[PDB]
Amino acid sequence: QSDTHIFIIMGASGDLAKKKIYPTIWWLFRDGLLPENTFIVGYARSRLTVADIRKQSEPFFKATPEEKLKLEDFFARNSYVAGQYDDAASYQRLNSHMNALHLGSQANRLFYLALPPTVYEAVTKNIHESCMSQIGWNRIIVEKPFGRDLQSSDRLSNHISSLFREDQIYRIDHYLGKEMVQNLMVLRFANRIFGPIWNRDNIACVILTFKEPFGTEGRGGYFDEFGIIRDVMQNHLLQMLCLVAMEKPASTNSDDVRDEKVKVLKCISEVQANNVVLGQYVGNPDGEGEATKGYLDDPTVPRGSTTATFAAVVLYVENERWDGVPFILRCGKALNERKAEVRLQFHDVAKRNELVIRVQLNLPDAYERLILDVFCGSQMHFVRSDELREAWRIFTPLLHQIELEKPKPIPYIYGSRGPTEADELMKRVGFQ
Amino acid sequence: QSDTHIFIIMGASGDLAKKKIYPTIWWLFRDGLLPENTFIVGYARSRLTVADIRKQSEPFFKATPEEKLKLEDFFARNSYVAGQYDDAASYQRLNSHMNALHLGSQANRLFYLALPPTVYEAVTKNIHESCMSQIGWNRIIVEKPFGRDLQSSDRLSNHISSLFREDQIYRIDHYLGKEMVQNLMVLRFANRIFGPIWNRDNIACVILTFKEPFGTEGRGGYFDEFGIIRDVMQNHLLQMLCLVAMEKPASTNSDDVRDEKVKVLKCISEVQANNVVLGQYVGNPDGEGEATKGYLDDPTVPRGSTTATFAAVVLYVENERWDGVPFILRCGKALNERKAEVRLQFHDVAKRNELVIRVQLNLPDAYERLILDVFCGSQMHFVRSDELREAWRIFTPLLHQIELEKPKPIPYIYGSRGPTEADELMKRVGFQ
Ligand SMILES: NC(=O)c1ccc[n+]([C@@H]2O[C@H](COP(=O)([O-])OP(=O)(O)OC[C@H]3O[C@@H](n4cnc5c(N)ncnc54)[C@H](OP(=O)(O)O)[C@@H]3O)[C@@H](O)[C@H]2O)c1
Ligand SMILES: NC(=O)c1ccc[n+]([C@@H]2O[C@H](COP(=O)([O-])OP(=O)(O)OC[C@H]3O[C@@H](n4cnc5c(N)ncnc54)[C@H](OP(=O)(O)O)[C@@H]3O)[C@@H](O)[C@H]2O)c1
Repeated sequence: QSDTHIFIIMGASGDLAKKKIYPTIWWLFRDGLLPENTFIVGYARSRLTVADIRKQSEPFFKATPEEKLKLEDFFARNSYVAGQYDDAASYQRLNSHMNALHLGSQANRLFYLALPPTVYEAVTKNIHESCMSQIGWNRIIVEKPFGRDLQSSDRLSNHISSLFREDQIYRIDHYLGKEMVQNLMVLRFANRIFGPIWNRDNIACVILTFKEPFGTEGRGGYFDEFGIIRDVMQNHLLQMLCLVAMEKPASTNSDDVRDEKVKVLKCISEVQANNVVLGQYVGNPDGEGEATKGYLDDPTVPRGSTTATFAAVVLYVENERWDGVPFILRCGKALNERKAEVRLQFHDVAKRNELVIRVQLNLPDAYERLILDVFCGSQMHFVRSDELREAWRIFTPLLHQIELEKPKPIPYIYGSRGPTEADELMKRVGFQ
Repeated sequence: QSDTHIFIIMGASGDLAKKKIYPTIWWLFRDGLLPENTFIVGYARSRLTVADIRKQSEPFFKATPEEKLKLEDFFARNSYVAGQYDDAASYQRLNSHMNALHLGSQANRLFYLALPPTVYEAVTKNIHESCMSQIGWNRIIVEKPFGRDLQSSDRLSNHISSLFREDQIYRIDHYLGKEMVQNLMVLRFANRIFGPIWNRDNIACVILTFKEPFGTEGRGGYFDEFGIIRDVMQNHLLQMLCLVAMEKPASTNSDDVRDEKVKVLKCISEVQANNVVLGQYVGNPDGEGEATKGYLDDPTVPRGSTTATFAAVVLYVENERWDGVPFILRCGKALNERKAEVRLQFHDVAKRNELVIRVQLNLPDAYERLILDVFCGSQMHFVRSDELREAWRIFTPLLHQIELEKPKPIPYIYGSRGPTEADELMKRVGFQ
């Protein structure tokens, strides 16, 4: 709405802030992609100075001796306010500090919640009553996990959206590769191109694959609280299912395409376990390196974890365009290849023919694109509240059943394609 | 029309007969793919016996000691009649010999003209008056070159079709790889699928590529009489252009799809040299093997040959479906890869996006499929007389101009992608 922007990093002392957030805003400022008049303000309980943040974060900056002038300018635009996350006086100090900056009373404010969502309820409250700009826009960036089921997500989201409009809520998701956004871009373009062809008349089966050849790598502890369905399927694979199956949007506005994605989701009924194959990866005896260790051989994984690191799930969009057309979401860690593709198999009328939309994967690198998008106000690659609600609805009964009965996942060897029962499922619903 | 078939190999003493024809009919008979009651009769001037043909041709049979019983049966069904190609008495001897075979008076007769087309006029005449079956069908297989320009091809074809109906004429073309027919099959299937999408509205440019990484390999002598346009472009690339651009056929009959191919061809006007880039390959100094030798370093190439071994040509289908959409035919010998693909570039509305139809290339192996097709009467992968006429019309003025002015082709290094002027042409008509 003007030229002056303030970038508040709530929880600036943390791991995401030090390893990713500060480096990428460095890279955007260095390449001249931030607005010219930008200030960066960190906020957390620990009593730090900008010197401390620089000391602990510049190792990740890829700072070269050529750049040490723009780097000094960048840190000149940096400040840090210490305070508690539910202390009114602390937010008063933060707000008045922002107001003291050059043109701060009327600058746009971008709050990025580098904080465990367990504190979100407090932060979003205090921001709402203490730190929002009266003239500039106010955009919050929330971070995963967007709850862990329909009920928890519903509670958190209903809280956040009772304080901010949907065009102020940016739910960012950026942990699956530097090309994460190009995926969705080319899928949208393919939907626009092949729209007339993507019917139940030509397509017999659609599959959506996310394979990674590496394991949890000494961090199975974190992953174990969530599982492969919450990690990849409920968020990303389901988004690209939407992009494939959606109708033509009314325009190219973010909210028209998001309307169409939500319409697609509202046609998918809840998945039962008979259409689900879960798997856990064991160590490769003959391989070397991390391939020798399995999932339970990760020290951070609790003994007896039935958490699935691989899942194959069958969903159905139930409308006139798609009916009985199976959408097979297959994903897993510690597999044979690093592939993220979408294959559509065609009704033979003559070996079955399929159209493959693959995203070659080894300027902005998806995360940088999302920050720039919140700066520009483009909400397209951010999940909407109703979209998120529908995703959780689709997957919550299954997740509850898994947590309740704890079915032992099928073992598969590190570097394999996964359980053969997943191939069994695909064949059972009709594939080849 | 019955169970008894006679396979007459006119010119059985030749190179195609010994190295390819006899081996593949061996392979079809061995795998039980020929009709149970089949006889093989060779015919040529040289006074041979079946023992001679076996001696000189079984090296190419891949004959294994397990198979030496079906092999003796196969050669038991073999006979050889010697005679002249314009001697009435010789064809009388051939015809009466066929009549003497078991059920020969009423067997289907399949004449395969393993002969330089310079004699075709005689052979097709005498067959027509001496050796056609009165009860069974009579199918002739003619061989390249189907003339060298519109006039010569027109003369030869008008002669052959004044003696045989079009459903008796099988113009076979089978020298570009064991997967030559799968190419056209998947292209037809793609036309059927993406029909509604393939418009001037979505497509900005279509390219059709035939690259080979090997040179002429000590046989530039033969190739030099024809050139890369007659060798690859006027026949194969143009056929697959037709398969891409055609309307939906009235049915799946061979003649309906061939009607649509001819309709496409009748919309392409003659190509002038300003849309043509010709190239000749020179030896790679730093490479090794045959890559050190160029085209003129082939001993069988006459000194000073301006024959092009690479060509990039732009054609336009002129109808409502395609208008100003450039079809770029690019092909050459001694290049960087062995690739045969069709790329369709799309109108961006956002780097340009293209749909790639590639044919993976390293049961029947295309040649075997064509022989089986003539046995079954499927004319689909054989060029029709009007289709051939249109191809020659499109390319004859350019070929005449090349033969008349002898433009020196652009040199390109063995293993290169070819002349940069071809990239210039593609860019000039709009590509990236
Ligand atoms: N794949 C994923 O889903 C994924 C990956 C990475 C990050 N994330 C999300 O990104 C966010 C960043 O977390 P992080 O891993 O970077 O670091 P973090 O250590 O979780 O949190 C950073 C800051 O949060 C404050 N904090 C942490 N736990 C707290 C608590 N129980 N009560 C109050 N304050 C607390 C501390 O600030 P002070 O002590 O200085 O006050 C700490 O420096 C989280 O929301 C996390 O879920 C998600
Ligand atoms: N890429 C291509 O375009 C390509 C590749 C291979 C073959 N072909 C075609 O396939 C056919 C087979 O030819 P080929 O290479 O296998 O062998 P060929 O040596 O050309 O001819 C085979 C037989 O033809 C007879 N013959 C040859 N020249 C003759 C002449 N001037 N007058 C009369 N009879 C003659 C001889 O029979 P006798 O002496 O025993 O009577 C000879 O054994 C030709 O039509 C050729 O164009 C095309």
